[PDB]
Amino acid sequence: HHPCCSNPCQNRGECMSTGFDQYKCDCTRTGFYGENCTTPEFLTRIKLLLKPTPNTVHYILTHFKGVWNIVNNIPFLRSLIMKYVLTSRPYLIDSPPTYNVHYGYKSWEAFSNLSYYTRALPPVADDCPTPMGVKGNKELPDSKEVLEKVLLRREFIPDPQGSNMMFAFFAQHFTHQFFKTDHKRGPGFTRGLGHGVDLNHIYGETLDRQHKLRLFKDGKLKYQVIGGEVYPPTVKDTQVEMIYPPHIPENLQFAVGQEVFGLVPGLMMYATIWLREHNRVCDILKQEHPEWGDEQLFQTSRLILIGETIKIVIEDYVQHLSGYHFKLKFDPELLFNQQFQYQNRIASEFNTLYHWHPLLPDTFNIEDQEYSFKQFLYNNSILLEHGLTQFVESFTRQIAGRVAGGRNVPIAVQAVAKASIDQSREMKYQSLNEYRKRFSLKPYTSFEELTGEKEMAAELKALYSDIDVMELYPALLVEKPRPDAIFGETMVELGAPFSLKGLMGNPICSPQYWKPSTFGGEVGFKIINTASIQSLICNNVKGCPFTSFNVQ
Amino acid sequence: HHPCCSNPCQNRGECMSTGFDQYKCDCTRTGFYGENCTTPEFLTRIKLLLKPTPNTVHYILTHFKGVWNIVNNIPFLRSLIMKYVLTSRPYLIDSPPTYNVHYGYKSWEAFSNLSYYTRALPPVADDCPTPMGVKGNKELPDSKEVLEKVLLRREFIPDPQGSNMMFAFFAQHFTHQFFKTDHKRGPGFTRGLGHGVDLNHIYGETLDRQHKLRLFKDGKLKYQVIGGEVYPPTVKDTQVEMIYPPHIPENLQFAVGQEVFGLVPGLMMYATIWLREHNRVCDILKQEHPEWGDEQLFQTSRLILIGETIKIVIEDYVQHLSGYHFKLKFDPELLFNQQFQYQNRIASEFNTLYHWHPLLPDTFNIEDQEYSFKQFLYNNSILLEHGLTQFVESFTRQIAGRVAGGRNVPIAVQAVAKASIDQSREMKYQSLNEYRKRFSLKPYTSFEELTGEKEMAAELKALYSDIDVMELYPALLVEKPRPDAIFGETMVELGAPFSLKGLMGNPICSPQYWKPSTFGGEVGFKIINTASIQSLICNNVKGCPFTSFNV
Ligand code: COH
Ligand code: COH
Ligand SMILES: *[C@@H]1O[C@H](CO)[C@@H](O[C@@H]2O[C@H](CO)[C@@H](O)[C@H](O)[C@H]2NC(C)=O)[C@H](O)[C@H]1NC(C)=O
Ligand SMILES: *[C@@H]1O[C@H](CO)[C@@H](O[C@@H]2O[C@H](CO)[C@@H](O)[C@H](O)[C@H]2NC(C)=O)[C@H](O)[C@H]1NC(C)=O
Ligand SMILES: Cc1ccc(-c2cc(C(F)(F)F)nn2-c2ccc(S(N)(=O)=O)cc2)cc1
Ligand SMILES: Cc1ccc(-c2cc(C(F)(F)F)nn2-c2ccc(S(N)(=O)=O)cc2)cc1
Ligand SMILES: CCCCCCCCO[C@@H]1O[C@H](CO)[C@@H](O)[C@H](O)[C@H]1O
Ligand SMILES: *[C@@H]1O[C@H](CO)[C@@H](O)[C@H](O)[C@H]1NC(C)=O
Ligand SMILES: *[C@@H]1O[C@H](CO)[C@@H](O)[C@H](O)[C@H]1NC(C)=O
Ligand SMILES: *[C@@H]1O[C@H](CO)[C@@H](O)[C@H](O)[C@H]1NC(C)=O
Ligand SMILES: *[C@@H]1O[C@H](CO)[C@@H](O)[C@H](O)[C@H]1NC(C)=O
Repeated sequence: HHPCCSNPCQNRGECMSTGFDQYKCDCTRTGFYGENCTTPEFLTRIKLLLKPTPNTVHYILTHFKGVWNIVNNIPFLRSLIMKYVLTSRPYLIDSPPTYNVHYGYKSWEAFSNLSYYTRALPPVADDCPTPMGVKGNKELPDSKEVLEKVLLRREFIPDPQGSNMMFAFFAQHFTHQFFKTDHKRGPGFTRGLGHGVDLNHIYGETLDRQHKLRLFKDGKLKYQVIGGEVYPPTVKDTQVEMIYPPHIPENLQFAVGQEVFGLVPGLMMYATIWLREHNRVCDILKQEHPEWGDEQLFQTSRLILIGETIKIVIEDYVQHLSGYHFKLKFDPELLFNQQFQYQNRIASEFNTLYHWHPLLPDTFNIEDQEYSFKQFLYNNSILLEHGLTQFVESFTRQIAGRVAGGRNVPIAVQAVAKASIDQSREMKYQSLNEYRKRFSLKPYTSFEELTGEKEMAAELKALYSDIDVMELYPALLVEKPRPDAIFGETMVELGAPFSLKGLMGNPICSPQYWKPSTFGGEVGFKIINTASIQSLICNNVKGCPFTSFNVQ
Repeated sequence: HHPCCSNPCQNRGECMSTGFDQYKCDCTRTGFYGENCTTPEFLTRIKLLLKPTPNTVHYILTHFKGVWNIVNNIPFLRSLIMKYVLTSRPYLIDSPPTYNVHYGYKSWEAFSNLSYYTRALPPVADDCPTPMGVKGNKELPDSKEVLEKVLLRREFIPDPQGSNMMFAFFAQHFTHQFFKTDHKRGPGFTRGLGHGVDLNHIYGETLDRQHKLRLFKDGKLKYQVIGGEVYPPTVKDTQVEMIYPPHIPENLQFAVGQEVFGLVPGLMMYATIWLREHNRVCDILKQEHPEWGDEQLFQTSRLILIGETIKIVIEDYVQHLSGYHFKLKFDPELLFNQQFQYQNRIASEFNTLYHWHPLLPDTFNIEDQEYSFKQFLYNNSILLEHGLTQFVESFTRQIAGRVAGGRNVPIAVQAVAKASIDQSREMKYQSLNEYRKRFSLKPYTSFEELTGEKEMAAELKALYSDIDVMELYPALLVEKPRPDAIFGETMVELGAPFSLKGLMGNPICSPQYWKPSTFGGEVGFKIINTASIQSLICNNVKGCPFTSFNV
């Protein structure tokens, strides 16, 4: 079989077959050498001893609040610290991208073809003896068995950081613009050829879909008015293909950028908020530029809302996740004197780790009601009956589930959580400890080190035998959470660079784009640099209800 | 009308309307400020003082040959100068790209839609009173008159640098992988969504076309053997769509990556050569990796040829073009410690300046024959009759025409030259002087300064009335050439950044790609780093004839 099946090359060294049963490791710019790239250079040997562990870094960022209070209020220091945050993890991500599900080696097909999700690690070769390479049994444990033993939820576990439903639905809405998996081809393929924050879930992936959603007046998007309230247009009026069960009323079949946003009222909530924000920005720009035509009012507004989305995600969404005392800042200027590629390619592993099913509650508490999944699905009437204001007020108060720690996936979505395990095996992912080493983390030496607990670790060991063949996705959900946090180490050290890559890698963050003229002048620019999840809701939802990503 | 038709903002400042009759300049990171971004800051005054003119920089690289011969033999020193060359033009090209033919302002459509050629300068607004903005008459002079008076060829004017027909066809074959105008949409649209050196003119633009060209054994491409010589396969054999006149027999319809390479035997030459080179690399890779399957042999071979092409283009093609005594070097490691975007977007203006019609001869001299244009087109039988070796031997000694200097466009392609002017106007190009200011050059004050003579300059002033409304393309052909050189100043200062970005911006030049393992080991890596126009011909053409881009 393939001589690289055992994954011998360490420290980002690249493995290559030299014969039928011999290999060679490419230690180019790894900082190491030797047959397996395990012998470090002198300078490398220094960089290792002086490198702080991720847990050491996390402690500092979550403690000494009196010190960060000083820093956060010194713009020079804040920008300086943030400059480090954004330049810290420096080569963890291949850009331009490399492998994908069909190529364990670099090729032009893998680079050019935008339909593929890219891969941080190459897949396991087909003719490898065991699923994870050479270690482990001839077969991985039954996925259902793994699901029910350590993943499925017994009793609802709240998020100790206090994440609410405003957060959970934002995460689903925001990420499903670049996590558009194309099941017609397979789990390794995507429909989001933009590979990042292009707001295609609001405007549409194709130009043909966009023009059906547009009004072609003042740059706005088509809309309807129900009970004096602005809601998205219908499938019938725009002739936009959406995903709805046949038994859904015509006027409740809303049409938006993403075909699947009719699935959940919480998504339609955000789909409605952003539609209003777009038309709001149109109004502001038309006031500033009465000379502009419809097309320019539209395009400029889209770039503005893109900036808003990136602004909010960093300084609200990621800030809440981090739990840091340090105030994250969105300022593209901090990369202009740095080496950074203004491009991005969505990793399949970035998709996989973002399956935060445990975030979901058992019921959805709106006003005085508590709907179940069977009731909540495709019930756009709920959104209408209650209104956006009561949606915001209710979802700001309702707590969300904990992602890590194990056993918190709702039974309602068991078929989805299991599908994540199966498709991870279809795309032939490498093991948990292989992705830890890939992102400069110490491999787990025991299942009890992974979960920090004896019970699930016992069950996991009986299922997998070896810790070195533990799978990625279930490990992320059963991993020992950081102190009073929502994630474990692996979720963060892998997730942080992937997230910040698609955010800062956007063209509007480039020097030639990051100008007032790009966004219609100082007015449009100001909309972005002052945007927040609070202001978003305050400007578009009636009554301006208080909101946040935390229940407090 | 649009408040920015007059092009008020200077020094890379961006113009924005703030009403029906007013505008506003964005002077961000220009080094200037004021209403029109024209008042220089202090550090700029320092840098504008120290800045040497391109005319004198070109002088240095073309003189003191004895000293360059020394520098060319000091690795550390060759390397360091080539690094400067790659970085001497830090912010000339927008990357990620900005405007196109439909968007004179930044937008997500202009950025994401890869069907567009990008634009170095935004188009003139639709409601502008004069074709160039506010200057000049209501209409530009008839393109036919501009064509006949100062563009068409009387006496054939040969290239002083000694460019041969190997050069002329290489330039045509090489650039037509990223110059594929989608004429079903317009001149501002491209069919090459790769926007760079992807060698799709060999392997095909889409995956389907590629699989119809591949043999699926040993990673090789389909081929036929005619008289012991290897040639591309037929359209019948591959079902690959090719552009041929109806009177071309089924056996002479060669199928290659590019759909239009069949029309010119000079292109079908390199198409055959590069197809041979591909299968040669597969042979080598197969005995380096007898364990490898077909798919990896192909994909790895495509990367090496991409590397070869960039290697050959820089150190042979661009080298001969420049005329510099300094020996250029293809070394991606020179950009690792520098701010560089490993991405590219083909500019429309890059396409326009590359319309080197004057490079063409009056006849195509092969062995004992002098073929006219009418005889040469679609005549792949010429290729079979003489052979590759006679083709290389003959095209090596046949000289090419001078691009700049005026009056050198062959009569046989006058319609094409007229189309370059018509379409530039169709795409609403800005004037010559605007594109000069865009590239840190000084605007021409008179037509005599532009041409360096009196006769043609008098002709153009009768046509255009103002030097500030002189079009970009016809100027490139009549511009005063550098001393015994093929190009004028504008052709160089525009084309040099565009060419260097398209080559180095290739993902294989990125640090994670520039590894021996990417190309199948040290053997395949050396194939890239030792590639040349002579080795390409020697390894693939029978007899290994001597060739270059000169003599
Ligand atoms: C990040 C938060 C999040 C939440 C709250 C959430 C909540 C819910 C939810 C609530 C009622 C339902 C019915 C589903 C059900 C699904 N989810 Co999510 N999912 C989430 C993250 C994801 C991600 C990431 C994907 C993969 C995107 C893709 O492939 O299209 C996904 C995909 C899916 C799919 C596509 C099938 C597949 O093979 O991927 C279904 C069905 N889902 N999920
Ligand atoms: C650089 C060398 C070169 C050579 C030797 C050459 C030789 C020849 C030749 C016979 C040998 C003929 C019949 C033509 C004729 C044409 N050329 Co050129 N061309 C050249 C440079 C170019 C370039 C560059 C383009 C742009 C291709 C595009 O935009 O699709 C081009 C485009 C064309 C087109 C497309 C239509 C148009 O541009 O309006 C035609 C027709 N032509 N050319
Ligand atoms: C890139 O832009 C072109 C031109 O704007 C788009 O082509 C148009 O597509 C619409 C339908 O989507 C047709 O009705 C038009 O006739 C097309 N115009 C031309 C000139 O062909 C193209 O779809 C865009 N590409 C993407 C990926 O959105
Ligand atoms: C990207 O890759 C996919 C899969 O490798 C290509 O889709 C295949 O296309 C061929 C011919 O076009 C079909 O015969 C296959 O059935 C397709 N496979 C799948 C899974 O869809 C796709 O064409 C590639 N993209 C581009 C632009 O070439
Ligand atoms: C999917 C994902 C994963 C991590 C991040 C991220 C990014 C950052 C920052 F600051 F670097 F931008 N922190 N940060 C983060 C840090 C700590 C936690 S915690 N308290 O659960 O362990 C959670 C998130 C974002 C998205
Ligand atoms: C279309 C085009 C234009 C310029 C170049 C180019 C690039 C370079 C280099 F080396 F800097 F990269 N020089 N160089 C160049 C420089 C001078 C001349 S010359 N003797 O006609 O005036 C000719 C070419 C290449 C292609
Ligand atoms: C909660 C709905 C799914 C339950 C499936 C149970 C499958 C066996 O799961 C068992 O459940 C017990 C209690 O949680 C644990 O003590 C055991 O460790 C575990 O193996
Ligand atoms: C390299 O790894 C292999 C495992 O495949 C091991 O047998 C060998 O001893 C290692 N060699 C070195 C020098 O570490
Ligand atoms: C939600 O759907 C259920 C049945 O599908 C229905 O009884 C209920 O009225 C709906 N919610 C609202 C607010 O109408
Ligand atoms: C700017 O240019 C305009 C012409 O477009 C001119 O009228 C104006 O006086 C200029 N202003 C300055 C400060 O140079
Ligand atoms: C070229 O074509 C002409 C007809 O257009 C034909 O007579 C001639 O034989 C061809 N050249 C060769 C070498 O066959």
